Amino acid sequence: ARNKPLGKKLRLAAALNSNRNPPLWVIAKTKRRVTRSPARRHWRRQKLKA
Amino acid sequence: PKGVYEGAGKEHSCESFGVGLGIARIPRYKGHLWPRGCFAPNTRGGRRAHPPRPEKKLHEEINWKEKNLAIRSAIAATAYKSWVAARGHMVEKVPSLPLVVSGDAEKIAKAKEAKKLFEVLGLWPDVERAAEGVKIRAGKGKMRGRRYKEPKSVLVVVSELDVPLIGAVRNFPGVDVVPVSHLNMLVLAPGGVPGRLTLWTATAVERLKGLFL
Amino acid sequence: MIKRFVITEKALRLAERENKITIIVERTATKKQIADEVQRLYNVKVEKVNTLITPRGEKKAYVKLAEGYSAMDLLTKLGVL
Amino acid sequence: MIPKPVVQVPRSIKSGGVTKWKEGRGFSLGELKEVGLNAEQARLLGLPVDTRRDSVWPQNVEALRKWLIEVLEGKATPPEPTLPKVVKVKRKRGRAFRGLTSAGRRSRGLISTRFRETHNYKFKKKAKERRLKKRHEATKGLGNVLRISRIINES
Amino acid sequence: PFTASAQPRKQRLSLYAAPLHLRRKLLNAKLSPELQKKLGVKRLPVRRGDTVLIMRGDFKGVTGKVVKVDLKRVRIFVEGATRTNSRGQTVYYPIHPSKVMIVDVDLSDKARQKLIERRKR
Amino acid sequence: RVRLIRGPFNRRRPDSGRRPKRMGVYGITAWKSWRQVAEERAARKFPGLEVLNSYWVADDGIYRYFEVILIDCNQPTIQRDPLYSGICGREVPRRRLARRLRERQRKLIEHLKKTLLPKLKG
RNA sequence: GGCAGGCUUAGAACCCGGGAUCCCCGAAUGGGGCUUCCUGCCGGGGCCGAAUAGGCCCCGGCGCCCCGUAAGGGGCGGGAACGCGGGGAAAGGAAACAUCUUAGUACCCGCAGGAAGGGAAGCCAACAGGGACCCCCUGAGUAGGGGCGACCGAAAGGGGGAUAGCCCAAACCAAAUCCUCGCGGGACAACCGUGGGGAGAUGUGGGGCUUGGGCCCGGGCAACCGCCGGCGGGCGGUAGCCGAAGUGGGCUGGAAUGCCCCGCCGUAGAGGGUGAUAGCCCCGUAGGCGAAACCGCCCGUGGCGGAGUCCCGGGGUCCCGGAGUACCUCGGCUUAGUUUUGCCGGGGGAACGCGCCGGCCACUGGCCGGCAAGGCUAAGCACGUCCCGAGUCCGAUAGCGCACUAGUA
RNA sequence: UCGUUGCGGGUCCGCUUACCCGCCGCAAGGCGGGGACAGCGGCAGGCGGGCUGUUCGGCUGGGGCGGCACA
Ligand SMILES: [Mg+2]
Ligand SMILES: [Mg+2]
Ligand SMILES: [Mg+2]
Ligand SMILES: [Mg+2]
Ligand SMILES: [Mg+2]
Ligand SMILES: [Mg+2]
Ligand SMILES: [Mg+2]
Ligand SMILES: [Mg+2]
Ligand SMILES: [Mg+2]
Ligand SMILES: [Mg+2]
Ligand SMILES: [Mg+2]
Ligand SMILES: [Mg+2]
Ligand SMILES: [Mg+2]
Ligand SMILES: [Mg+2]
Ligand SMILES: [Mg+2]
Ligand SMILES: [Mg+2]
Ligand SMILES: [Mg+2]
Ligand SMILES: [Mg+2]
Ligand SMILES: [Mg+2]
Ligand SMILES: [Mg+2]
Ligand SMILES: [Mg+2]
Ligand SMILES: [Mg+2]
Ligand SMILES: [Mg+2]
Ligand SMILES: [Mg+2]
Ligand SMILES: [Mg+2]
Ligand SMILES: [Mg+2]
Ligand SMILES: [Mg+2]
Repeated sequence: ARNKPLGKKLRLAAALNSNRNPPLWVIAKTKRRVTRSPARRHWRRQKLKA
Repeated sequence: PKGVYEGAGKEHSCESFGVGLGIARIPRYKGHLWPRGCFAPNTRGGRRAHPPRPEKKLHEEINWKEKNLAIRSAIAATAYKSWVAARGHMVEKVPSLPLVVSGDAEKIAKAKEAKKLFEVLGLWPDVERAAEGVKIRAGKGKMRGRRYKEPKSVLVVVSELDVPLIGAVRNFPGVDVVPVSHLNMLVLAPGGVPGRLTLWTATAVERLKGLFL
Repeated sequence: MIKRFVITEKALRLAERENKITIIVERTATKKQIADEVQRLYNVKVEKVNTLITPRGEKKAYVKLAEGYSAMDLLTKLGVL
Repeated sequence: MIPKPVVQVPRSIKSGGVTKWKEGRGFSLGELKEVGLNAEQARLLGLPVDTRRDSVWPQNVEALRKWLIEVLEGKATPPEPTLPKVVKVKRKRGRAFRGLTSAGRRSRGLISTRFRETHNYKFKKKAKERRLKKRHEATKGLGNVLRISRIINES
Repeated sequence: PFTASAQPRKQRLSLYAAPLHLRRKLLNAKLSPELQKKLGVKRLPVRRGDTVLIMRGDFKGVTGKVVKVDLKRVRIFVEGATRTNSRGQTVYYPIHPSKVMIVDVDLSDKARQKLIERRKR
Repeated sequence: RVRLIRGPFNRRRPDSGRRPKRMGVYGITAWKSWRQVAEERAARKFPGLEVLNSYWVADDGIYRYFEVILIDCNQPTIQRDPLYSGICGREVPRRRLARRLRERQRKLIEHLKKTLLPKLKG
């Protein structure tokens, strides 16, 4: 929406900050054991209930 | 006592969805996993049909008089080389059976001196049989703290508790030591088989005359 | 209250052409507090403060310095450039 | 060794005259009087005192006299006095809401009858037996299974 | 402080979950007979700068200085117990401390001398 | 003083399936007396106070009147009262009672040595 | 298990004890809250500004209901299960079904503690005697209830765990009383001295508690009862330290803990690790030692207050001894409780120690047992979020839903 | 019908203060009407598919109707 309340906006900000895979050096550090993040999502598929 | 968790495999939200859907009428997950089977013993993640119960009676009770008759029977078997050898002990070097040593032996305090006593009574070969016979047992018992299976060698019977000889012999492989009033079927017939290589002290034999009768 | 400076391509262009410094501050800072902090820390005069909250939840202030103080000179003095 | 009082088991009509002895709650005031003590002094010596009991048994008197002589000659050590040694009263919260006032005690039946015969006690007692499957609650309908089986096997 | 339980699962959990101050105890190595009479103690935790003799493995019989200790892995690196990777670099074999014997002691640390007096007694 | 409406409690007629024994309304009362209900309502008006006791005062056609005694367990006057301390709490260290009892026992034995031991042995 | 750069012998990391910091929402408590954010008043402070105006910002106070003279103080929310009071089913069973059962269960509402509740004879018994209570074993599926069907179901008594007994009111005395604050003293206390304020004759306090008491007379200290928790000592918990004996020769092997030969310890051969299977390589084990700090328990000693309240004897025949209670009746829930269980509601409703209550239908007489309608009470018993130990338990489709960035995606 | 239910006079009359109804008032209380009625609670009888639980048997040249070949 165009007209957002700040509280909702800050929950959207948190989801934006967490939506990313582990860095490449983490994959190296863990010998490829850690390659995915549970916070990884796509805006079209996994919907936030914000 | 052993058992499973009372709610194991029974706490998912599941229901049978009836006939007419082309699938078997076992209970299934209600939510997003829907068709996935649930609860029934034949389903993955289902309950165990007949698990162990902690209330199961494991103890086989025995009458006191009958238990004491068996203890006397097991004691008598320690006097026969045929029974002792058949149980698996080394009895070639033992001068006689029952093996009675003087009550002075109860003052021995060091394992080193008790070792000398065992050697001069011809008992050390049986202790060596137990030392060499310790093996790593086959199967899941290794995971549960039962890695080693050890043979039994000598039962030492002393007159009373807290004599020095108890501590001097209890570290030998396969050796058990008890005061005479503590004699029991666990030390007198390992495996449920009579005839245990036993070293009695003279004072223990005297005290025996008023016990288990 | 100041967390860092913004030294992006847009921020540097606003420094040279409009005498503005761009800073990230605590999200609860107001325009009054931002102007006071900049004047106290850096001994400049603030003409006006424009603020926004970024989509990542950080408060950004475009701080326009008065007409006797250089935004480019202040960034150089601070050593953030 | 501090003596224990010996009292007689009440002789019921059902017994038909057979009697036995048992250990009593405490020595009676009559027994203590024969050895020159009151309830307070006897309790200070570690003796169990029962001021409710009326009987006086000579065997109790004899045991008291023997042990008192040992104590008063320094041969026996009396145990700690049979009087309260701690005072532990907790602050009470919500007495009215938990039925602990006099009105609650009346409705619970505690004014008219014993605790064991109140209805809430019966509810809790039977709930425990069924939860643990203890005694007669291991088998539901036990009485009727026994009754029918006795008829068939004793016909 | 390392479990007293006889259960292997609890013995192993103690070992893998031990905090750093407990992992130091796993660094103990036997002193050579010469050092035993000079210092009066039988064991000391291996320390960087000590000189050890390797008693087991491919580098058995090799004497060298300890160059690095890893408390997390409970391994030590010893000069001489090395090899080269395919790129030609020199890398160290991680040796368990229970497989080496200390033949020279680094005593430049005052705090280490306190440990010796405690064990000499 | 608490005023409340007398009569039976407000038993509800069930609105779903019941066997006939469980469908009645008239004559079914609560296992609580109105006196306990009065004490509980008083306690809600004085949060943190403890109800000590209550008694009946009067009846009329619709109401019943009770008076409820409440005590403040935080007040120094209340705390030391021998009856109110049973509600507000009381602690006596074991070192006080046991020491006093041990002394009394020791002095009694000495007294009984003089005045009783001859009579026992006589 | 990466790339950098640092920290640390001026003692880090790590572990244990004690502190500091601790955003917003949250009982949430200035007021709102359709967005975990917004906003008011008052007091103080800062800034913009020519300004002392005006505006903006920061900090603190401002919930409801109560106790208290006031100063001040209390309740609120949470916790895996366990505990107390109340409300309260049906499915199923009875081979149908309604009384009944299921079950005072599920669940709901309220309220506590580390346990709760119970507890000190208006008891039980039967002319013989037990002697507060709870919990365990038994009595016993007995008595008894019940479409006398299904089914339900005690108690006394016996054996144990553990043991502990007291107070308020009243008789009699009549302000001798309690609380709070200031000042001086007093182990940082209780308390003493003095002054002010509050409570108090609608009775503070003394006395009194079945071995009834009050009241009168005499004799005696082993009086009795209570408040404070300072000082010394000991033990225990919350990190740890010490702890025997091969890394000996040969063989196989990438590597030995394996095989052959030779030694050694043992109060220690519980168990684990280590390049394959280790009593002696290492951790540990038997066994022993240990705390600046915090916490707990025990012992000795110390400080103080009261109206003799304590013990024994005599005298009494005077005074006190708990009300919508006991009890009757009607309706209803419940109970084994049955013409006889408990309670709630409607109506009626005592007596007073020369009295009242109980002894399986009511009443009468005898005998026996007691004193309701006020309050407290350790120990011995329930539970498992948590800590420790154990295991004929399972071994990655098993075992908890979860051995893993699972109550996660 | 029991209670609420009181006060005067000879079952009847009256009264108001209970209680009920309305107006005014922030509250205090006032005004008017009714009035020991009504209303309300308990108990009892009647009406009561408004609502709750259930039963609606068997044999049978399929079931049903019949019959009772159900004693
Ligand atoms: Mg979409
Ligand atoms: Mg499973
Ligand atoms: Mg079997
Ligand atoms: Mg296999
Ligand atoms: Mg804006
Ligand atoms: Mg039953
Ligand atoms: Mg039903
Ligand atoms: Mg708020
Ligand atoms: Mg609470
Ligand atoms: Mg069922
Ligand atoms: Mg049925
Ligand atoms: Mg049916
Ligand atoms: Mg308790
Ligand atoms: Mg309690
Ligand atoms: Mg029942
Ligand atoms: Mg008084
Ligand atoms: Mg050690
Ligand atoms: Mg060792
Ligand atoms: Mg009375
Ligand atoms: Mg699984
Ligand atoms: Mg597999
Ligand atoms: Mg009427
Ligand atoms: Mg009516
Ligand atoms: Mg119908
Ligand atoms: Mg029919
Ligand atoms: Mg038919
Ligand atoms: Mg027909």
